[PDB]
Amino acid sequence: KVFGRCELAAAMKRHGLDNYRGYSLGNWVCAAKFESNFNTQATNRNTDGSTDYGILQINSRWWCNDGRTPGSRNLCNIPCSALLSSDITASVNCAKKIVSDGNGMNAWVAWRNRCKGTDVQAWIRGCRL
Amino acid sequence: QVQLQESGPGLVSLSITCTVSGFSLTGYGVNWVRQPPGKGLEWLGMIWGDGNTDYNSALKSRLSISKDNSKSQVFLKMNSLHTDDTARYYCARERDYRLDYWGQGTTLTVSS
Amino acid sequence: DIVLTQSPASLSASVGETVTITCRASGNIHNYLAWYQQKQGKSPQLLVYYTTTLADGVPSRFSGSGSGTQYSLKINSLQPEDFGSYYCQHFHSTPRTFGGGTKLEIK
Repeated sequence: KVFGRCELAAAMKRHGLDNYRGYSLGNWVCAAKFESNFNTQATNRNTDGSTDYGILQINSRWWCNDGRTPGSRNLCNIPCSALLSSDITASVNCAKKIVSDGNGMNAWVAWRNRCKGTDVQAWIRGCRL
Repeated sequence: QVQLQESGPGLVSLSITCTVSGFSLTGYGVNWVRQPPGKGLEWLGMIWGDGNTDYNSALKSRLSISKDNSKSQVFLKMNSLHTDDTARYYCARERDYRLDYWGQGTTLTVSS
Repeated sequence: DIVLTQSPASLSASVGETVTITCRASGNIHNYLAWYQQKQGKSPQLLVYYTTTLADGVPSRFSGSGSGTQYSLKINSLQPEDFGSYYCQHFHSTPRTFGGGTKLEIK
């Protein structure tokens, strides 16, 4: 599924990401844009055995278990397969375990390189939420 | 160790410098705010981590903000100076829509 | 531009009293409102951001609230270090503006 930015912003807000750990809502919508282009089925394999899954590209070596990645830690304690639905719940649940403090969004390379330092609020203005 | 310090002309085109440390200008905005003696705060403008700039609408034609990421410096340039411009000028770091660290400010008096 | 109207301009209070400051925006600012405290001869310091979140180190006796176009800052049983000026500022798009300020003085 491909979310429109406003529809995604509303869902992320309902699931508690607005100002979660001090990060305003636009940061999360911006992260999804640059990580998965708002596609809940996005996938990306990296040089390392790792593969990122879902709207927020959750990593298979540290956060979710896909059972094909060497050194799997599964800190969110959940199958990656379970992170590719149209319902963003599981992905948000894991994202909240990943971000434990105010440096936490650095967990997403794209957020760090393409959202941080930009007007992330621009991804949500005019959205009804 | 986030720090910001303003440097300026004192009495006076004008340019004020904001020298920062403890963070990268590429990841944070820097806003310029002023306060005339005994008065309130007035927003002047800002430069985002990505270089985009936005300004006070009434003052937009006389203000220019720019920066040098490698030297950790931000600059406020004002033209057509007026006595109404006499005030303490502050630069302040913006972290995700709040100004979390501010300089001590620099006083400016328009040769009047 | 969105303008902020802050009231009252001054408040005379004694340690232990509770006071409230208001800030209403001419247009919806969607929770993007922060509060600053400024002591005589010092720079403003962040107190509250995104309407209700206390900045690090700020005592819990401070509380912020509001939504849409109307916001408030409340100080419960104020202390000596609380006297000074307070300003609200919005961050909904640009340009940003500040309220006119409020001076909290000893009664």
